[PDB]
Amino acid sequence: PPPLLVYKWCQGINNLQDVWETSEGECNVMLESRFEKMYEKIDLTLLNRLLRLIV
Amino acid sequence: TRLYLKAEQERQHNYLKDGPYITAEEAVAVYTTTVHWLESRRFSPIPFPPLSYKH
Amino acid sequence: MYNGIGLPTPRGSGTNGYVQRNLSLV
Amino acid sequence: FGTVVNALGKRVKPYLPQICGTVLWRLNNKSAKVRQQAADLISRTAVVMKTCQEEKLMGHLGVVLYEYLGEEYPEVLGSILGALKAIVNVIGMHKMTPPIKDLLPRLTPILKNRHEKVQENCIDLVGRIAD
Amino acid sequence: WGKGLAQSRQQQQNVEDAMKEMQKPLARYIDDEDLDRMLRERPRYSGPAPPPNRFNIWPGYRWDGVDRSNGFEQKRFARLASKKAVEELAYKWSVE
Amino acid sequence: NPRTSNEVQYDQRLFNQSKGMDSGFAGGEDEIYNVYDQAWR
Amino acid sequence: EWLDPSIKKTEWSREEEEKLLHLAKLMPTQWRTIAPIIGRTAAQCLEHYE
Amino acid sequence: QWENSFVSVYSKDNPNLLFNMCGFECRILPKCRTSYEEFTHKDGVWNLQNEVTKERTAQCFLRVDDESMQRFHNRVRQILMASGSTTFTKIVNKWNTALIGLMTYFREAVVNTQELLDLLVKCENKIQTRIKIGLNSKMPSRFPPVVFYTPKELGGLGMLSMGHVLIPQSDLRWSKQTDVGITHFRSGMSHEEDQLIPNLYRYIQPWESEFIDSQRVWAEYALKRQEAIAQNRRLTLEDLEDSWDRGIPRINTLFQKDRHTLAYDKGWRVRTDFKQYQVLKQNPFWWTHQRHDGKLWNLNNYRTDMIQALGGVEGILEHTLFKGTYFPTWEGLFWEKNQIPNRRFTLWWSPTINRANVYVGFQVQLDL
Amino acid sequence: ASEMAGPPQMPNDFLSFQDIATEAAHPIRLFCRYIDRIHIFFRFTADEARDLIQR
Amino acid sequence: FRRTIYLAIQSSLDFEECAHKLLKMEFPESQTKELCNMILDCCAQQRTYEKFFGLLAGRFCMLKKEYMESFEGIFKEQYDTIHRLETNKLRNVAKMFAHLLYTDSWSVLECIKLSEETTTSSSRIFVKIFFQELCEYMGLPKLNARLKDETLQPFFEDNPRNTRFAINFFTSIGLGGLTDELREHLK
Amino acid sequence: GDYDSHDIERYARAKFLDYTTDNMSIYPSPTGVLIAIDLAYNLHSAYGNWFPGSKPLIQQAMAKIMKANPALYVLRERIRKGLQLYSSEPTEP
Repeated sequence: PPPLLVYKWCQGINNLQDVWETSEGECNVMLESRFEKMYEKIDLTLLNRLLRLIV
Repeated sequence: TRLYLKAEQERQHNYLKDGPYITAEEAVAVYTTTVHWLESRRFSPIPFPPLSYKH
Repeated sequence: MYNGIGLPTPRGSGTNGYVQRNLSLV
Repeated sequence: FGTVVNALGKRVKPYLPQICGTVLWRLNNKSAKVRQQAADLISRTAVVMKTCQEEKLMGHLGVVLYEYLGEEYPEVLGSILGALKAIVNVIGMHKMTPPIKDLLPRLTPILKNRHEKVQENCIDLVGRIAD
Repeated sequence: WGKGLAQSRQQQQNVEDAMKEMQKPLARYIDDEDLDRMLRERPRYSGPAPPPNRFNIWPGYRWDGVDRSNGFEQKRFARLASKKAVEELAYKWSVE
Repeated sequence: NPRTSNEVQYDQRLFNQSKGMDSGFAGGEDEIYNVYDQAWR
Repeated sequence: EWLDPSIKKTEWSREEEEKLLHLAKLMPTQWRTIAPIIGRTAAQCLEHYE
Repeated sequence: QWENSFVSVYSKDNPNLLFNMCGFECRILPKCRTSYEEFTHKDGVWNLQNEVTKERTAQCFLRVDDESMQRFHNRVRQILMASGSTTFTKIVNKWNTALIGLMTYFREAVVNTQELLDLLVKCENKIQTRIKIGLNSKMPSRFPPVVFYTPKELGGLGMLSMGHVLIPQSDLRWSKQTDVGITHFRSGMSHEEDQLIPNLYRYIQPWESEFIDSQRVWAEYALKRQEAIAQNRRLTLEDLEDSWDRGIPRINTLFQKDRHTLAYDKGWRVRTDFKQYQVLKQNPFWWTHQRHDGKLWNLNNYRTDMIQALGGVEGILEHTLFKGTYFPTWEGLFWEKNQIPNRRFTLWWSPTINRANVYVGFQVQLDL
Repeated sequence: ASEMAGPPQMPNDFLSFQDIATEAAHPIRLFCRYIDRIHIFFRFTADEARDLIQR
Repeated sequence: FRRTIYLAIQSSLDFEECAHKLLKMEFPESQTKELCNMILDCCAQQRTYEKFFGLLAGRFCMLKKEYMESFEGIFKEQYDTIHRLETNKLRNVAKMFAHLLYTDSWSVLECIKLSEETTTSSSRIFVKIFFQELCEYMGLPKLNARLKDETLQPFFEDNPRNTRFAINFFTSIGLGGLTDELREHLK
Repeated sequence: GDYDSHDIERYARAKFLDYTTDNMSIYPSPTGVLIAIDLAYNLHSAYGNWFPGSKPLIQQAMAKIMKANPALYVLRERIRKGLQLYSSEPTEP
């Protein structure tokens, strides 16, 4: 379930190797975004060739 | 609703007039990349459901 | 003394605005 | 039950209040199961509840049953109308405790009721009174 | 022997129960029988497992060790369980 | 000949209790109620 | 789809076949886009393509 | 687009790491940075435990994101607006559904968001105020909470209520900056007497705990399979009676009768996400499905505790006509299993709705 | 990407890698995509960061 | 009193609010045993472990010196029901004392003993959990400290047999990294 | 009655003192009794003068009527119907 995903995400961060160590000047970056228009910009002609690779 | 469908009809008509925006070489890059991925992933294609399928 | 606490006015609030102090603080 | 009572004749008279007490209390219970059944019980016990000349009981069944005519469950309502029918065949027109002026127009709207038993008993009763 | 030697002993246990009454008129909690009571929580057949029996009886000593049945226990066992599901999903209906 | 199987797997009394599939509970309609699993009394 | 008198019911000329084949190779499987370009019904140009 | 995106950065200058996943606004403060005094708190604080060293290396704070609160608020507004006709019992169903929709999902994060608590309070007051409007009165003495909070088994509306709780308030000037704590409380809603009302949040198990419980329950379950294997005896119900309702998959869901069919269902969770486009109505429960995930809450207690807080059967019924019906007992009360039902709801509470003591009124004698 | 999904013979779970060296091998650390939304978590040594900043 | 406690606790979000609600009421103090007995029972009896009901018991201690005492007592009161309670609620407890003891509301332990002599298989599980929780916080090193200065005996000894039961039993729990010194002692 | 005042007795003694001490109400003798019955709560009480034998007779008579009088049964039944309450168990306890 989505909240459990949030938990996997947090402990996933905290389990990374030396994640919080700033000693040498390490820098962490969290980035969140959207694809903006994604559905609307899918091209049918391309989508056909892309599906031909699958099914 | 009416506005949105108007600007919609606009965008369809402009996509036909102005042609595909993905250009060409880009599209080839996409298709090729996907091909490499599915290659290294041993993905077998999904076939058509047979007449006799127990599920 | 409204010490920056409570609503400006309990008008839309759904409450009676009553602010008593935290009886268990420390 | 009906055969037992009609066979006992008026030897059954001391037992009525217990009967009909059970008949009303059951006449509530939980709806769809037992309403129709207690109703039919009244229907078949009509004549016995008549000839022994217990009039209070006819008041009871008359207006009490009169009240259920707003019941939304058809399979119940049908049995109710049937009971009313049987009560009409024992006590006469002008002696009806729910005077026909009350009853009949209260019956009139029910004819839309679709599901069967209602239409059956209803049209029957409208027939008895109309005749 | 006729009736049920197994049945008779169970009846016997009740007789012991009467004995409990004479000393234990109205027992509650910590009184000693309850104590040890909650302080633990003739060949008999060995092999495998014996399918569940409504009445939960282990098979005898030398029992063949094979299920020979019409399966009415399970299905009777399963069906009864199914009804319990039915009473609940019957209810779920009621609120609407 | 015993009738044997690998492992044990599970009993029966439970192995068929709750309905099946059924799916959640309507698109999520207001009219449904259904908050409580058992009756009051 | 069918009863509309503006719909063209007849054999396909050579030009319409050239145009239909070319376009169908241009935009695979899109019949409602092609059908107005050739001036025929989508179901009809489908049947003619097969 | 940079506009819709968001970025956070953790560096020797920035201790805190912020982000937003799904509906959750998450902050992460390590203990390797300046955590100063180490402390516990309400379950709104998650402890991030190193898998290797079994140590609590940081803390994640949860907060209910803005857009979520906005959606809930538009959902309440949907209940008020879209219903001018609909029955009063029906609206309370709408409220309850939306409210558990919020609470089962967010749980812990709700308690650390003051804005939510406010919004819930004012919104409860808006739907109850609307039901008031429904009859014609706004008079509080005419609508004591016993009418709204009685489980409709006894003829109330069965309203689930989270909004009688006290709302913590301290030092706006400092609370906009340093997270000072709680020096005051504001009264959320009225109580006729001192009294009480139970809150939903207390009867729902927090997400953290149900997670740990899930892991433990599954591991132990695999153990129950192994011991059963070595014993060759299959497992009964009782050895599973402990964990029966527990775990995120809700272990009992293995034993669903139709389980086969569901084993061949995949991607259900995303189809639920795209049902909003196929179907007009708005699903609050979109995130889960009881058939794959089981039922993740049991509110059965909330009803009992509700009746207790109102003074017991005799307490709630004391607001009704019940003593009028001359029924010997209420143990056998059984209900009728743009018309009357509304009109009936008034009689049942008519001793409470109409009162000899009111704020303002002109006492009128009915005709005859 | 292949590093994340790992070898198809022994695929990985949601967040984990075949080895630590696979974690330190690259700036991109955690990549979570929920429908059209992108959640990314980066680990940088000072040099890699400086290079990015300079570009 | 017992009913008012429940209603005040079921009403309040957070753990902070219930104490405020409870203290505010100014119910009679001596009962400050049974009340707390109430909280320990009320949630532990409650179906699954929840963080809230455990915190409440503790704060209620820091506010008045007695409340702490009231708790330690109630932990003693467990001995009688160490066997008796059914095998779920041990899952709530073990941790639930785990969270008073990680956060310092340790040596009160010592009263607890490891023997095949007298330990309830109940009690066995009870303590088992208690460590598999408290560990998961302190992380088995700070726990190394707390023990090493603890002088817990009935747990940690004579009785080379009971040193097999001890050490073995902490191989069973699985931690068994604080059983070293005792291993040496066996030798 | 209603929720606020369902108390029958204070009502009875009140109306008695008032009607007896008022000049508008007409009674042939100052000696009498007033019986109040609250329909809403099905309660009955009385306040007023007494004479030997009257108290037990009136107690018994009221206790009977409250179980008996057909009119009250018509009221009670109409309430049941308007409320659509129906009992679960036959024969009653």
